[PDB]
Amino acid sequence: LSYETTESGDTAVSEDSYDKYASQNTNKEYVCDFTDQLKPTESGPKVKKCEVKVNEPLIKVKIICPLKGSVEKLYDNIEYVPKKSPYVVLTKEETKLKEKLLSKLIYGLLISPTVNEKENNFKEGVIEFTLPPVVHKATVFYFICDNSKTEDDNKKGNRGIVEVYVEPYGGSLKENLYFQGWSHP
Amino acid sequence: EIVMTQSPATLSVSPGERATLSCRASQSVSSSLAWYQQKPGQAPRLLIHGASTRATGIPTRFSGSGSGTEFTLTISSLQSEDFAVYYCQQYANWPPWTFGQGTKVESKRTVAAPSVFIFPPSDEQLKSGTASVVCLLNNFYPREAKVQWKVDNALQSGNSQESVTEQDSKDSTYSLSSTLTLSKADYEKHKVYACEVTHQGLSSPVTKSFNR
Amino acid sequence: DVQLVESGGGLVKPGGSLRLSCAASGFTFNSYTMNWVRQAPGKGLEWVSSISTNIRYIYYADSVKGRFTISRDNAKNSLFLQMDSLRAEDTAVYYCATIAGPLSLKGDFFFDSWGQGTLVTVSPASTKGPSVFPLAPSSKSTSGGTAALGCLVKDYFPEPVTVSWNSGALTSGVHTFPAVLQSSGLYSLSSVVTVPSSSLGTQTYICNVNHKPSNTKVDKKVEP
Repeated sequence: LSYETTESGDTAVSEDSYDKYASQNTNKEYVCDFTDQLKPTESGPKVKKCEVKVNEPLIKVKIICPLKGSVEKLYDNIEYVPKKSPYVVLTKEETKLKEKLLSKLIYGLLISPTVNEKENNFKEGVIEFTLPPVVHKATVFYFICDNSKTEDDNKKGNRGIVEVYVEPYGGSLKENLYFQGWSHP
Repeated sequence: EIVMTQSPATLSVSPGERATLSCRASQSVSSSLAWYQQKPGQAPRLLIHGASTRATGIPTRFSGSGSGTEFTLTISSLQSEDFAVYYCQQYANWPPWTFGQGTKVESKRTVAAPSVFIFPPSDEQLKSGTASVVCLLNNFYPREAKVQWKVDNALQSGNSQESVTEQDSKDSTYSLSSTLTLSKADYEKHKVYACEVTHQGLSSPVTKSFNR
Repeated sequence: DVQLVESGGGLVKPGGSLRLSCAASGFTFNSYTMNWVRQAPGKGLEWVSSISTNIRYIYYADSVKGRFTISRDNAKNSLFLQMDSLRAEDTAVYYCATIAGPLSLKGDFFFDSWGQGTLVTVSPASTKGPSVFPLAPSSKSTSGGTAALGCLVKDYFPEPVTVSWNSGALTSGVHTFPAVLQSSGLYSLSSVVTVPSSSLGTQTYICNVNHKPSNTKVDKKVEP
């Protein structure tokens, strides 16, 4: 009866004024921190887009989302999709973000189940995954932290999205005696 | 856009004493705040980043504190260089990075009365029909003063405009000029002109005049 | 020895355009986010534009986007702001500023170093040189052996002027006032100097007014 379900959806408000941001890259750790950036300030929601760009091996990606009731009155209607992040990510096919699995999407990808003694999930605020040494095809996937239904003092929150764009990296098959095969990972 | 309100508007404090300034935010900025110093006619100087981390090359008397909504910048023992306008800036919810409207700290000194001079219009200015009478209030403190113009013992409203100098580095004092500009026909029609000054350094409001 | 030299300011009528530049020296230019911040006369700081070290994340103030264009040249160590379709609100001194590091979603976006700014005046007035009038040191402008003399710098546009007395020989007792604009829409300024009344006749006192927007250099002498 209980089962894993798939879902669709990109936005709930007008767009094309996305306000892109790059991720904060601390030398191998790429971070999208939404703690102060989604608090309700302007009347009406403002979509904010963090952009992670990966063209090198073993990049850790950390995404921080504030919790429901983490601070009083500011996150009473926060939502995060997908719920099983980072095991489930959002991918765009028909301009709708449909739920797909990250281990099918990049082959050989490993997800630690505990980020820092707490569960690797948005229930604990922060998700975190490390990309493998070789990715063979370019891949884009998405996460959403929607505070745009929270309203305090007649001001609505923000819809933050994370776009992880992985370029192909890892080099050619030959002249890589370590990742080639016949004895290897 | 979250507003940064600075308090107070102007802060009068004697050199050597302690000055605390308050920045208040509409929404939490959560330690993403900076303090800048701007002496007049110059570029801003970065003082404190991160709301408690002093910038490099910044005196130790400046200290930052605060969280979320409320912040204080404190200069413990005040020096002559530190008389300036001070701005707080948040960098948490952006765009845009919003600034506060500034807090001017001024050098408190002992009360000084202005030297009041009056200058009649020059005859090169009387070539055109643009006669202007100038009242100078020199080297006074505080800057709160009230000037009024009496032409044949008649008060004027909106026929004159003032300008204050900013506070002098060496003696901590202000100077004000009030220019009354009228036509040459109004200048030659009336005969006596008086500048009436009310100020804290004077017991009674003082009047200085000239005729033709 | 970090240097940020702004250039390109001046007077433009409303609707026109202008291009400000900022030549930088003393640091590795390609690892700094460059910014423009403006200041109206008498008012506070307002950020207008910013460009990251990666020239993809450019940000404008809400009131100026669609009019302003920021650009960067990493080889020449230069920063550019094209200002088109200028309204009257845009009259301000514009400062070039640096932020250490690239521009992320969060963290450490404070202005590390600033330049000396350039003035941009938007007004439909033409450039006019000043009339320079004397303010004679009478015996009714004498307090205690100290007498004041001045020169009134009337009806000029736009700012600035620079006033010096006796080609810079007189520094003590000088108060050149900041300018105020009258109802005409032009500016008037009054520069005064206190002096001992004993030396009034013996030493001549001339004021040198310089209006570089019109290149009008006036030397006027005062006597009772």
